[PDB]
Amino acid sequence: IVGGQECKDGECPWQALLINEENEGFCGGTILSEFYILTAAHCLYQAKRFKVRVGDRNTEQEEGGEAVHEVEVVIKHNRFTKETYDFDIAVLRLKTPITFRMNVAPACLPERDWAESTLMTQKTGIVSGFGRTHEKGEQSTRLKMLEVPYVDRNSCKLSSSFIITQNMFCAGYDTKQEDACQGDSGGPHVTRFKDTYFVTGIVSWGEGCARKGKYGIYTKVTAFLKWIDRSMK
Amino acid sequence: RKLCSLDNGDCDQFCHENSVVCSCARGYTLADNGKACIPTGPYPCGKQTLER
Ligand SMILES: O=C(CN1CC[C@@H](NC(=O)c2ccc(Cl)s2)C1)Nc1ccc(-n2ccccc2=O)cc1F
Ligand SMILES: [Ca+2]
Ligand code: NA
Repeated sequence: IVGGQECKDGECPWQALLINEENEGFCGGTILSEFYILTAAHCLYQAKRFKVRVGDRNTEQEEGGEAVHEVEVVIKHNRFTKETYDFDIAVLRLKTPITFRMNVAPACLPERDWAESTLMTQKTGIVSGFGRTHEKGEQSTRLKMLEVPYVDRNSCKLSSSFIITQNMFCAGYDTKQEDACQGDSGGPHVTRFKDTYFVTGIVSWGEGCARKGKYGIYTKVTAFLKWIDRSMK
Repeated sequence: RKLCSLDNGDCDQFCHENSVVCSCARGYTLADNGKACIPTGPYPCGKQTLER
C-alpha cells in the first residue's frame, strides 16, 4: 500500500496474508468465515505451496494472536486466465477453522442488487495489505489500509493499456500517490455502510503503483456473489 | 411510501422495495422493529473488533 495509514488495532480484522514456503507474504486474502478465505486466482501461480496467516498486524512482532492455517482446498474460478486477468477470484477452504478474536473476524458479503445501488455508489472503499510502500519499494512489516475513491468505468477504460471487463472495477487516484501495490493482490477491498464493512472487491492488478493517469484494478465482487456462495456451499 | 433511495429505507443493512423490506447478513437477526440488525455472536461479519 502506497500512502494511506497503518491499520489501527482491530480495524482490519478480516485481513489475511498468504505465506511462501520461506514464510514470506506475497498475497492477501479476506476472511469470509471460520473455514473460508477469499483471494485472487492469479495469486495461485506465484507460489507452489503456501499457507494463510491471520490476526497479525506486525510480521516482525509476535503479538500473541497469530495463527497459521493450512489450506484444505483451492477453488479457482475456472474462467480465470493470466492472459486476461478476468474472473480474478478464488476461494480457499482451511483445514482447521479460524477462531474469531481480537484482530480476527470476517467481512460481510452483501446482497447483490443492494451492493450495486448502495455500496458501489459510495464515494470510497478501503483496501488494506502488507504490500510494498512504493512501486520499486519493499513490503511493509505493518498492516496498512487506504481509502480509495470509486473511479467511473469510462475513465477506467480510457486510462488503461489493458482491457477492463465487467468483472473489474477501478479505484484510487489519477495523480495522487496512493494506491495498492505489489503484495496486496488478493487482499480486501471493503465498503463501509453504517459502521458495517462489506466485501466489494479483490485487489487484482495495476500498471505499477500510484502512477499518474493510472488507477488500481479490482475484481468486482458483486459479479461473483452467487459463485462465492456455491464455492462455500 | 418509504424507499430504499432515502436513508436506505431506514434499514441498518439490506433494503429492498410496493413497500420496503429490510434484511441482514448472516450472523445477524432482524430486529422486531423491522429495521435494525442484531449480531447473534461476538464476532459478527463486518464489525471491527474493538472491545474484548
Ligand atoms: O504484472 C504487473 C506488475 N505490477 C507491478 C506492481 C504491481 N501492482 C499491483 O499489483 C497493483 C496496483 C494497484 C492494485 Cl489494486 S494491484 C503489479 N502488473 C500487471 C499489468 C497488467 C496486467 N494485465 C491486465 C489485464 C490483462 C492482462 C494483464 O497481464 C496484469 C498485471 F499484473
Ligand atoms: Ca506478528
Ligand atoms: Na494513479
